[PDB]
Order: sequence, then C-alpha cells, then structure tokens
Amino acid sequence: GPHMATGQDRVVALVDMDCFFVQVEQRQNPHLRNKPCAVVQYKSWKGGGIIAVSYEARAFGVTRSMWADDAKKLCPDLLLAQVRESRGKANLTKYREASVEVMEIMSRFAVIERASIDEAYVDLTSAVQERLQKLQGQPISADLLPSTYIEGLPQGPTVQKEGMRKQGLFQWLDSLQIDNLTSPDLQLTVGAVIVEEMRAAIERETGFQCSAGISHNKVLAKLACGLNKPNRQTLVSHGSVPQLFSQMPIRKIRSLGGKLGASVIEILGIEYMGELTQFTESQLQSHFGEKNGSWLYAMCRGIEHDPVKPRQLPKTIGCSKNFPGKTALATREQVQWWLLQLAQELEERLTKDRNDNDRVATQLVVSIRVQGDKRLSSLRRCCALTRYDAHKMSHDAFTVIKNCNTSGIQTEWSPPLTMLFLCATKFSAS
DNA sequence: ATTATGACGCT
DNA sequence: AGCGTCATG
Ligand SMILES: [Mn+2]
Ligand SMILES: [Mn+2]
Ligand SMILES: [Mn+2]
Repeated sequence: GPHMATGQDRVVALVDMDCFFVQVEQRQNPHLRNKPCAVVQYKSWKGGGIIAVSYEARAFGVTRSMWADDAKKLCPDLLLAQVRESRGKANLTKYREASVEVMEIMSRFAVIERASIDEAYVDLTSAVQERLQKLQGQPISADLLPSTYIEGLPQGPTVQKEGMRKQGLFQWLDSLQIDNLTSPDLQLTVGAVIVEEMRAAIERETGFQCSAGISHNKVLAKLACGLNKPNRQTLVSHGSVPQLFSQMPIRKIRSLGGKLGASVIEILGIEYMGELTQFTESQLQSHFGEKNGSWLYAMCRGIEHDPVKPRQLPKTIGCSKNFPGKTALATREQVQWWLLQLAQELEERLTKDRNDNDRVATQLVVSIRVQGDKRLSSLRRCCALTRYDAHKMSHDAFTVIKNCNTSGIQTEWSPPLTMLFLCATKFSAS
C-alpha cells in the first residue's frame, strides 16, 4: 500500500540521434539529404559493410550489417557515403567530433551520461522542479509538446498519424492534475517540455534531428525513445507499463537481448515482460542470480534504480582492425606494421583528448584474435602506458603479444592474426 | 567476411 | 587482471 515504493522519484530522458552517421554525411553533402542513403565501411568486399541507414532507405529493407551490394539489390537508387580511411583502417573521427557537438548542447540543460556515440541519458528531476515552480500551477499547453507521443493513448471511447498523436496528447493533458507539484505524471510532462526544448536546440545548432524517450528511469526512457522514430519523442508513464509490457517480448528491454533473456524465456516458459510479475523475487534470484533476479523483479513493474552517471566523455579510447581470411597477418613484419598503424591513430586521438579534457591514460590493453578461434578476443593483456608515443606503444604491444606466435621461426607468425586491438584506459587528471 | 568500438559484470 | 556479455554507428 502506502509503503510499496513505485520508482517514480526521478525524471529520466534518453536522447538518440536519428541514423546518426547518415545525418553527419547529409549535413556535409546536401545531395544526400532526404534520400535513401547509407554509410559504409570499406568497399572492395561486397561493396562495403553498412553501419547506418536513412529512414528512406529503411523503407526498402536496408539495414545495418548488410553488404552494400545486397542493399543495392533491395534499393537500386541507394546513395552511399564511405567512412574515412587513415593508416589503412576505418577512421571514425568525423562522427566522434559531431557527437561532442551534440553532447555539449545537451549538457547546457542538465548533467548527462554518454551511453554511446549518438545517445545520452539526462536526469531532469531538478530541472523539472525548477520549471514547475516557475509555472506556478499554470497548466501545460499542447503547443509546448509539438512532437510528443503519450504511450498508450488515445484509448477508450481521424485516420491520420499526427491526428492520433494529438488525440492522445489531448487525453493525457486533460487527465493531468497540474495543481500537484509532486504528481509523477505532471513531472514527466514537464520533463517532456524540457526535452522538446533540448531537441529544438540540437537541431537549430547542429542540423541534426533526434528522438527521445521520457520516463522514470533509464530502461523505460530507452524503450520509449524507440517507440516513435524518427524525429519524435515519447512519454512512457508509470501507469502505461502494465499494458506496454503485456505484449513486450523480453528481448526488447536493454540487457535482455542476448543469452540471459533467452534463458528467462526458456526457464520460465514465458514470452513477454509482463509475465515476469507472477514470480517472486526469490524465484527470479534462484534462476538468474541475486542481482539479476532483483533487477527483473522490479523492472517488470516499471521500476529500476540505475543512476544517470555524470560522465560526458568515454572511459576508454581504442583502435581495432579485423584481418579476415587471406588478409590475416602471417609475418612479424606485417604484425609490426599494423600495430604501428593502430598505435599512430591511438596517439593522435590520445593527444587530442589530453588537450581537450585535461587527463592522461595510464594503461594500454592489447587484444588479438588468432585464426581458428571463435571468440572475438583470443587474448587480452595489459601493460603500462607512460608516454603518448606510437612507436613505444606498438613496441610494447608487440612485446606483450609475441609469446603467442607458435611458429618455430620468428619471421613467420602462426597461427595468423585475424584482429588487432589497442585500447587506452585508466585515465587520471593531467 | 557485418566491422569498429565501448560499457560493464564475473571471478 | 583477464574473460565474457551486451549493444550497435
Ligand atoms: Mn541513433
Ligand atoms: Mn544510439
Ligand atoms: Mn541503431
């Protein structure tokens, strides 16, 4: 009753750029705007691998992970932009720099947690309190929410998309008790007003469109963000969770799309998140562990406590390249040359990071895959990172991995290497 | 032969 | 520390 906590204390948003790398290329090249287009890495093998797809191209069935030659079978007029190549490898600097543009705008509204190159969580609880005390009981006008969907509405007793959006928003705003400065539904609504302002600022100042979710925690905000893309935002209220989850496949919730979610489905004999409510917390902990079990028990009721961490910058800076098949590295000269290429890119990114962010990495992690190993990383080893020098970094990486060469001769490398990875970690204030 | 990352949990 | 899982631009 009055003591069963409901996880409605916070207002959390998730802002995610629409087809981010495509928008970066469309800003640069106006000929790609409002076109089916995709961004690719490399070109020789099957036209390159697609990593981002405009919504026009998605309508034709084009997806990430598709080879461009196959995409062109679905969409013959598909336009392609290629990721820059530097030192023999894909270079994603343009998109990291665009990401920083967006993150700096978001940070003007609230402290953010960078979750990926194109998305960030926002804790809006305090900004919402401020805007509410500024409003002093004045209701919220639909005009302040021009791109907002209210999940679950309209309901109860026009055949256009925008018309339904407005119908749902009108039902929501009529139901609102705008006199209660502590009503969670009102708090979410003001949160959505702020997120409209943040998304307007991002588009005005960068040209980039985004979507967003507003709810009481990170998982619901992420899920909400996906419900109405592109260029829209969605409010998922605490009350909307039972209906939403009653037909939600377990795999759609962040962290359940892999082996654990498959085991929830198989062990419990269920398919939808709502079905988790029938198990006790101890039952779920017995199957899935203390932490997972408690998390599932609360999450299926809409409750999750993971904080929005104050972290705008990545914790690690890394450089990786695969060498599939005939391109696998089979000589020590090859291995050394590619370690040097990766280390030169790493040095350049690290030096810029130290100037921009007043910090230095102190640990170098070297990861490799040997041909014939199914695991994505065959071996991972750390060493000290004491100088931002690519030649020293690559020599140290070689020292750390040279024991893996099973070749009797030192000129050859066996089994050949199918991936190299250098990662700088353990940052300290400079 | 989706590839280039990056966060985080486990032991 | 090194390995596994999850996400996916
Ligand atoms: Mn996105
Ligand atoms: Mn994203
Ligand atoms: Mn995506």
